[PDB]
Amino acid sequence: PAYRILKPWWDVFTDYISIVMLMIAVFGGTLQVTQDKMICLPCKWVTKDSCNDSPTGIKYDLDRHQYNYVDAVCYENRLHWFAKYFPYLVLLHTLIFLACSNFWFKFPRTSSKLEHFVSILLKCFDSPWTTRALSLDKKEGEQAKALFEKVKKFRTHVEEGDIVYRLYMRQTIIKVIKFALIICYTVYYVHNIKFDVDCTVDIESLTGYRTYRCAHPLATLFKILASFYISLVIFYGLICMYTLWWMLRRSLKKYSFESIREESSYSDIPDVKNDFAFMLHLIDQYDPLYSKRFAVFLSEVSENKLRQLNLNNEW
Amino acid sequence: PAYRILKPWWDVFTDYISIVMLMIAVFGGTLQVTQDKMICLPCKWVTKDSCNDSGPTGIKYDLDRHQYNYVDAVCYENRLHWFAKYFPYLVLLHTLIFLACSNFWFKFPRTSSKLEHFVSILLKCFDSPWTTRALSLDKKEGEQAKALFEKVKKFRTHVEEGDIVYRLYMRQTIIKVIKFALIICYTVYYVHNIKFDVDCTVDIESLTGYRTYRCAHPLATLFKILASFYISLVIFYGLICMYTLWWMLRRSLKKYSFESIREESSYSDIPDVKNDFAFMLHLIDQYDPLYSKRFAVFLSEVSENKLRQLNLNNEW
Amino acid sequence: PAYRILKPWWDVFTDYISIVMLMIAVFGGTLQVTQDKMICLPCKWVTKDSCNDSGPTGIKYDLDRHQYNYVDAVCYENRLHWFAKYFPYLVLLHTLIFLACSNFWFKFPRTSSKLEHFVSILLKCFDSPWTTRALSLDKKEGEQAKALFEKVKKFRTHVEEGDIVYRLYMRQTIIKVIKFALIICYTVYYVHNIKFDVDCTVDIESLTGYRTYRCAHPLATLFKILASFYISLVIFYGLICMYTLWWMLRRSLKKYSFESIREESSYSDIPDVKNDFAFMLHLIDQYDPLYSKRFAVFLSEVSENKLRQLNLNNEW
Amino acid sequence: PAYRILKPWWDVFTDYISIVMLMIAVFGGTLQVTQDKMICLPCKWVTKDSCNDSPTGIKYDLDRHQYNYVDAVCYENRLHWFAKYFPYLVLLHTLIFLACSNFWFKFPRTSSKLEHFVSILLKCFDSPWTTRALSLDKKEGEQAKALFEKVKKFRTHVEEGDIVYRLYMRQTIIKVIKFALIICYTVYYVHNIKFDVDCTVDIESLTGYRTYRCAHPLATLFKILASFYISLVIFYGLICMYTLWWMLRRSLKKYSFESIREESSYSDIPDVKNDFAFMLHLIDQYDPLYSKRFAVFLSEVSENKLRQLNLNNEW
Amino acid sequence: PTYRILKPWWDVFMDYLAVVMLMVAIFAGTMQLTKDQVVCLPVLPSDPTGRKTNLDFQQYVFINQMCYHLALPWYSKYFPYLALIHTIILMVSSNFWFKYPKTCSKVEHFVSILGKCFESPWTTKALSELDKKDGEQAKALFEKVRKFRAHVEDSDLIYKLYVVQTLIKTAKFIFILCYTANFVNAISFEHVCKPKVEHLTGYEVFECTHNMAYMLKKLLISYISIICVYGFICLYTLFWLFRIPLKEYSFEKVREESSFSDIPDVKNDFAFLLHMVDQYDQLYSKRFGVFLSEVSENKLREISLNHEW
Amino acid sequence: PTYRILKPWWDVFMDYLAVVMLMVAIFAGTMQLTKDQVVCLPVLPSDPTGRKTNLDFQQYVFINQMCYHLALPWYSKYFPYLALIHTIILMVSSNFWFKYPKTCSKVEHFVSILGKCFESPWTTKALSELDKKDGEQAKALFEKVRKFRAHVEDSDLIYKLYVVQTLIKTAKFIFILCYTANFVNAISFEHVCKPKVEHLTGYEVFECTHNMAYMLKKLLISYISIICVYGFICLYTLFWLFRIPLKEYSFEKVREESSFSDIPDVKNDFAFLLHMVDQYDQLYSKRFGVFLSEVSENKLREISLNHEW
Ligand SMILES: CCCCCCCC/C=C\CCCCCCCC(=O)OC[C@H](COP(=O)(O)OCCN)OC(=O)CCCCCCC/C=C\CCCCCCCC
Ligand SMILES: CCCCCCCC/C=C\CCCCCCCC(=O)OC[C@H](COP(=O)(O)OCCN)OC(=O)CCCCCCC/C=C\CCCCCCCC
Repeated sequence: PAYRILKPWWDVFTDYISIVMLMIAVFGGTLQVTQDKMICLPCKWVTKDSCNDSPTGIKYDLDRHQYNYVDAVCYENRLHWFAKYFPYLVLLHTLIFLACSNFWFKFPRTSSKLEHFVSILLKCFDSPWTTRALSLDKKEGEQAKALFEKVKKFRTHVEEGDIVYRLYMRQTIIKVIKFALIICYTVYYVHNIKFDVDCTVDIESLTGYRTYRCAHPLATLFKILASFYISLVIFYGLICMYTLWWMLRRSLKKYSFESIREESSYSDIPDVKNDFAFMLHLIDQYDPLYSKRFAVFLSEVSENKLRQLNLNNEW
Repeated sequence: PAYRILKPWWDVFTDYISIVMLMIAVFGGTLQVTQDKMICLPCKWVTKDSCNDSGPTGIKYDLDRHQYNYVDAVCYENRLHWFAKYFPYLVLLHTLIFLACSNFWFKFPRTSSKLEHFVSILLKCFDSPWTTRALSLDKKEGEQAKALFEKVKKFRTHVEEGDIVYRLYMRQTIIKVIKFALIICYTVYYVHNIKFDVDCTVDIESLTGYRTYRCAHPLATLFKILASFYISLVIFYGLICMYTLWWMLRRSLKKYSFESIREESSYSDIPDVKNDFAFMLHLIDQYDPLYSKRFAVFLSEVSENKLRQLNLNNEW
Repeated sequence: PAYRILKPWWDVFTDYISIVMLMIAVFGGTLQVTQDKMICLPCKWVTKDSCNDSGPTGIKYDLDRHQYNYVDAVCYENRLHWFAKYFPYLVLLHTLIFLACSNFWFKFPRTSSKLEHFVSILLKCFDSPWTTRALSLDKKEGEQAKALFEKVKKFRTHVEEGDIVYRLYMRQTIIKVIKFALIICYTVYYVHNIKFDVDCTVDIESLTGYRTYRCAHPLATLFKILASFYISLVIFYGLICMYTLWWMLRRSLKKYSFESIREESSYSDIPDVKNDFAFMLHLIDQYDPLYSKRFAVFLSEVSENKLRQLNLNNEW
Repeated sequence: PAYRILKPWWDVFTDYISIVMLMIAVFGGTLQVTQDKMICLPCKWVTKDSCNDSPTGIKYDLDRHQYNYVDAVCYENRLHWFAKYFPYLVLLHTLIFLACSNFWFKFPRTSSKLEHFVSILLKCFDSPWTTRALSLDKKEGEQAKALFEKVKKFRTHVEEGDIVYRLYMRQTIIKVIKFALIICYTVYYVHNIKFDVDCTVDIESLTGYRTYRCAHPLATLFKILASFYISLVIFYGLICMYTLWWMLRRSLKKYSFESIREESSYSDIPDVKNDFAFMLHLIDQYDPLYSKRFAVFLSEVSENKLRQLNLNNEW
Repeated sequence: PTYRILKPWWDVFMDYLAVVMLMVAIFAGTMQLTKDQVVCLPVLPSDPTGRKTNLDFQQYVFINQMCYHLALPWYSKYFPYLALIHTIILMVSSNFWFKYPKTCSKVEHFVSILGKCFESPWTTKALSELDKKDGEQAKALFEKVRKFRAHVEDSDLIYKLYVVQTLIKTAKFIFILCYTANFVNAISFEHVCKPKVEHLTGYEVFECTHNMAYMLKKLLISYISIICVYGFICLYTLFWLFRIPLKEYSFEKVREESSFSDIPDVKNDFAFLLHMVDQYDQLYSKRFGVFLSEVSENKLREISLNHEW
Repeated sequence: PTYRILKPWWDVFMDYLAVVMLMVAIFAGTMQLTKDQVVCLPVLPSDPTGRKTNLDFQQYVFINQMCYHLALPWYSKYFPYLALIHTIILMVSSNFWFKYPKTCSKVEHFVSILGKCFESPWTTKALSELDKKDGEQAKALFEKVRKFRAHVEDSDLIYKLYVVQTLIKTAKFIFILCYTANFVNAISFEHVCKPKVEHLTGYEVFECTHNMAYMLKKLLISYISIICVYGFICLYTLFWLFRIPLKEYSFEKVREESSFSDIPDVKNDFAFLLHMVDQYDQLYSKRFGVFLSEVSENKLREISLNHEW
């Protein structure tokens, strides 16, 4: 909807990377449910610990259901949990990332404040009074007066609280911590997705063989998906660290109109504090035109000129 | 839509937790329908009620393919625990119960009509320029403000007499918390039954020839993981419901005081509402205090007198 | 929506080719997930690295079902070329890259804001009655035309400084053409490995008993047909992108001249815009010159002087 | 949207026929992926060139994977390419037909011209001046004057070009040529969809038998779908040839308002040329009422009456 | 379509129960098309070892199919389709009273005029104790209300249709429950098959297990519980219908609460619609009661005359 | 597109029956592509034990496929496709009236003018028997409506198209009922197959069972029943509505009720379209009759002049 002005370019990049990660998670989960299995053949030479390598085919005298049981047991026991539960962990991480990125859009206080800010900015951007000031009917004058009063009420309501900036900082910190944990544990457990796995499950009382040599058909495809997910996680973490550095390099709780007041015709716009400053910084990251046009309603000289024009068209 | 003002942060968190639990239930049900089976092999050496475990060569059982299928089906339907077979259906039923308890007061007309009327009146009062003028006009604005004042008075004299919405919300919270208690009892008690290897003694020796079989459940670990995740989600849901009930029972929600508003504003004659109106105002304050502060103008008699004075001024 | 004026015929053709290649990638990926296997039979008479060929009765290999499945899986993983296995994934990645390079300037805010501002202003100028009057009044129409003139002047002096949109479009075109070059190299070079029959020597003799197997790839011919179709579509895409690059490099798109319009119309004082404005006007010319001719009214000073004269005439 | 008035009945019929062909292509492709295979039994009596005819069951001593390999090989080598690739060819033909039918709706020059023509027709159809003339506020009069000026600009802009008529003629020619090629190659290659195929693939070193007798399961259903598609292509080609005959029977680049000028009191409407004439012919094919209403704005006498009524209501 | 005003709480409960029953029937049918099969083994004549039945795989498949189509009872394999038919019938009956074009037009006109009267400031002005345009709109709405009263009160189509609908629902519930209670314990996991195929395989008596037996039984139990709740709701609806005579509506409470007592007695389908609205919300009923008063007509005429004179 | 006004109740019922039939055909085709197969076993020559047929599994699959092609009749395997084709034909015959642009323009124009011919306050005023500006606005509407009346009173395209469509529907119903009733008992669960593949398997005569045999029979019975209901509705419609020609709709009951008795006798497709709305809602017909009366038009102009005195 109208929240797209609050999302900077890095937020859009993170959202698209999360969409691609969700697609990867869905594809991997579909593969896991559908065609993930093992194909195990018993090893008749067990001189060493693992399978020993030493024309007619070898006869194992095993039924089809004995093979199915061996596959199920060696898939349950002697297969690493990462290869079995890679897409589920990826899906959980994507859900966590989407919840953290869109947490302030569903928390009622911050969502209400952001909706009010977006509505007020949209009202001010389409106001002809701003266009006239940067460069007349009495109904337009009273509409501008009402919008100025609403802007004053919003300023005296929002400048007290500082919960939007705190919530955004907490979301960024949680996202970067989750990225660090993912980049550690996924990379450390990515070499265990092997195509050929040797299992020793001790089912000799049911089959007659001790060790089996299973093949994991989706091991290489899962390794490729894991590499792609690691690359996406690296990009996501780089973007999140860029956002954290952008927040921590300058005090975003204080916003100034110095360049704006030098460019514009008013040199009396005061510096704002707390969530208003952070929202104005986000709007600057989106487009400086919106903040440049919105700076008109924050100046007392603009109100004086507005009421002077109201008196002029009145008489 | 416009009902988001009626959902505080705990309501939104419970809704999202219920959505995630419903997704888990759907996934588990799909797995149970499609990928849930049981692979059974007979034990030729039996020493007790359960199966006895003791170049190499394979063991031949002289069983056909459909004899194996018959053994699998019988040991799956007879000697598999009921919790493993019916876990996602019970989870789906619990999620449906939670969603019904969340949306009952929105779907029951006796409370739905009052809630939607309150939402519409609050939205109209929040967008009224008369409130902005009073907190800091044309004849049309004045007559609209007077009509909205009369509508607010009628709504107050119609809704404050009844407390059906507060009672229904309290009943929904009680049902949700006791359902959470029952779930966190029975699911945790029956969480050990989801095991991999199960021994069956289904007594089909007259058809296959073997007495005891050892069966592997391929979806045992995934169902156990889903059960653990659902237990964690239900724990979070129950903690949020406990907090909501503690907030409801901490102070009388059927008596709202405008003391902060009448101290902040010049109007010191705002009446104190009760029953459903006080509870709805408390919910709005938990959502955002600006709506309650803006709506408090329509209750003070001083604001009504000023509106009448302005109407008389623009009438002549 | 309104952005269809920003997409010339080459952009529409590339979008449709991208959609076709995307659905080809989806179909190939569905086939790769579902049916892609490799039916392998051992060769009893081996005289070289590959398999050797040498009433009638069938050959008995003494291999179980799971030995055959293991041979299939191992010869599919090891001795099958990666291009045959991972063709639709590469096609999907290339289509996603092309779609990103096509929609990057629409999704990047630094150019999205400029593009939406230009589209809105051009649509308001195309529907402006003052253009119809000038190419051959109400006071409200006159003041709206004056406000739109001021808005056009502000947008021109704000967007005419930077050239981010033209630079981004040029970068996207360069990335797309070099991507096409790499694709048409590596796909053509690696298309001969998609063969029906492949001989494998995976060395599973200790598990099955045979050294070399011959495998049939059931989807080899269909993947080869899809690869040929994708090569043809990539060739068409590259020819279109080469024409786009030649059009961009033939004349400077940061210098727009109204010589034809000032020759046709009476207004012979239309200034020459530059940077993003000139590039967007050239895109409009490649879409339809009527929009540019209609917008040229708001840039001539004679039209503004006539508008001032009419405003003075209707002011008193 | 509003483009449906530009499509005559034959264009809508071609669209519906192409939709049915696309449904056939989807059905055939789903069958090809799901159920299409071969089932082959070797012939132990090969006295003749093909399988030869010669109680207890016959034992071939063939494993299951040998049977699967024989099925795959005789599905690859000795099965006709038309039976294997019928739905893909149908899908490609539907893509070509849909691209040719909707080419001018997406080509930017012709799309812009058609959108402008549709917008002007909508303006002239709802204009109260036409209702007044065929049987009044000053704002309506000045809007009618502005619409007259826009109609004159449209006439002096579009009549010069000839891109729409040329593009439509090229689309019709390409469609009928593609129909001719389909009706040739599909019919010539429809007899090879046989239920039973006698294959000889020379895999005796792997299986032990030279010739096999395979049975294509979906051969009857594919033949039925091929006959249905041939009938649909025949109807499509008849429609396209009717369209080509309608285009080439008379000069669509010249349009005459003789009947319209004799019907109404305005007898000074000039003949329009090129794309204007072609679009008006398309409108007449759709509904002559729109062109009858639009012919008012192309007459100088109507403009004179409009300004006379403007002077009348002015004084 | 904003038809929830005409639907009381029991109608909403019936709609939701019908949706749940439809979901259950669809899931059961999907299971029946997904993995509904029986596994049969022959009854062989009288260190453990397996019993060799000397039957091929396709002989086993033939036995399974033959015993599925002969030995398995009809209610154990056609229950989801019958449940789907029952849910479709209940959904059609629920939506039948506002889908017939005459009744649909009547209820649409009723909803339109009720929305006009609810949002009309003239009702608020009458309840409290203007403008010429407001007076003209009020006169037009009064004329529309009079025309609707003259157009609807003569017929009794809507009330009879609703009575037929609820009677059909109750009869269908009774029949479904009676015919279903006989087939609860009859569904069993094990079965004995005598398909007379001894000339093809060599065995006369087979023992079969239906794979979708216990799950189908649990779905049957849940469906029985939900349809019992639905029948209780339908019985309560019938009790409400037969409790107060809906053929006429007495405005004694409305005329006593309001300051205008010239409110006629609305009868027939208009009275039925007013009763349904009152069961939904009494505010619209009060609006219609104060908009049916002749004293309000006299007040509106006097206000219009004062505006003109 | 607000075409429910054009459609009477029997047309809506037939459309819903066609939708149900299309759903049944799609379900039958899904089952045909899902698990439709035949299982065949050879008839072997003359302490029970299994009979070894000495046949491989692929030989069994070949026998099943060959007997599916040869032994199984065409109507037992290609029924859902024919049902789908018939449903599509019926739906097209129910929708071709507005698909054709030439008829579509006339239908859209009629609906557009019908919207104003009843919603106007002058319609209510004439029904009972407001400003002169409204009369001046309605003068142009009256002129346009009379122009349309002159334009469509000499055209018979819509009525002819509708009659052809419903005749096609009736003929299709007759053909479908005849062939379906002919092909009922031929479908059987068991089949005797003689595929003449003795040189490939060694057996000459096989016995086969069709897996989706009883289910397809039940779906055939359901389709026959729905076809019978659809045909009964269509035959009643042709016996009452179209047995009296609808090209003329000279207002007789309306001119009896209305004070403005001199209503023009509009004929042809305009009268047929008015008859459709009459079969949809008689209130629309009444307001049209009181509005479109020539005496009522003259009275409208006269009342505008009276207010403009
Ligand atoms: C409880 C809520 C309601 C649940 C309702 C569920 C309805 C399900 C209905 C129909 C399912 C029909 C499936 C197809 C027909 C049956 C085919 C069949 O028998 O397949 C069995 C076979 C079982 O595995 P095997 O091949 O035997 O190999 C493993 C052996 N241990 O099935 C398969 O292999 C294919 C499985 C296909 C279904 C896959 C479903 C995947 C679902 C979810 C993936 C993850 C999604 C994540 C979404 C995240 C969104 C944020
Ligand atoms: C990178 C791209 C990724 C694309 C998405 C990939 C994941 C897709 C998700 C789920 C699909 C999972 C598999 C199918 C579900 C059921 C489980 C299963 O195993 O099914 C197998 C089963 C096949 O059984 P077999 O006995 O192996 O067949 C004979 C082999 N000789 O699968 C199926 O029947 C379905 C396979 C096809 C699915 C649909 C494919 C597309 C359809 C038509 C293509 C042609 C027309 C295209 C028209 C396009 C118009 C715009």
